[PDB]
Amino acid sequence: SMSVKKPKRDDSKDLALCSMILTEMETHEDAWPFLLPVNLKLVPGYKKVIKKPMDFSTIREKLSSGQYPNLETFALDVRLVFDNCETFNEDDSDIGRAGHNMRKYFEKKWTDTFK
Ligand SMILES: Nc1nc2ccc(Cl)cc2s1
Ligand SMILES: Nc1nc2ccc(Cl)cc2s1
Repeated sequence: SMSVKKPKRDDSKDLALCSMILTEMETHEDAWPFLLPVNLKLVPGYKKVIKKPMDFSTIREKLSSGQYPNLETFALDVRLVFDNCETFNEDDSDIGRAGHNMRKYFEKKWTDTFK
């Protein structure tokens, strides 16, 4: 509360560390369904069903332009990619499987780096 703070966690490296994690996502061989925005004109239903589209290149652009206030807002966008994927894709598809794999991959890098 006012004049009462927890000890200050060092957050000066967070921007750089998030960039590294994102680089490792981008270079994963199962990254291909998530590298660019889903084409809202060539995929029937996507625009209407998925209210908040997100993809790695958009995350990269937001990261590089100071649009994430903190660590956590970055992780929310990453998770949004895989939540969107689960909403639109059957678990038993290549894209469905890519999503589960990538989420797992992310959550480990996340835990190892910050938790
Ligand atoms: N991340 C992605 N989600 C979808 C959903 C449908 C189709 Cl056709 C492609 C893709 S790529
Ligand atoms: N950004 C991407 N959009 C699509 C849409 C359809 C298929 Cl099959 C793959 C991809 S990757």
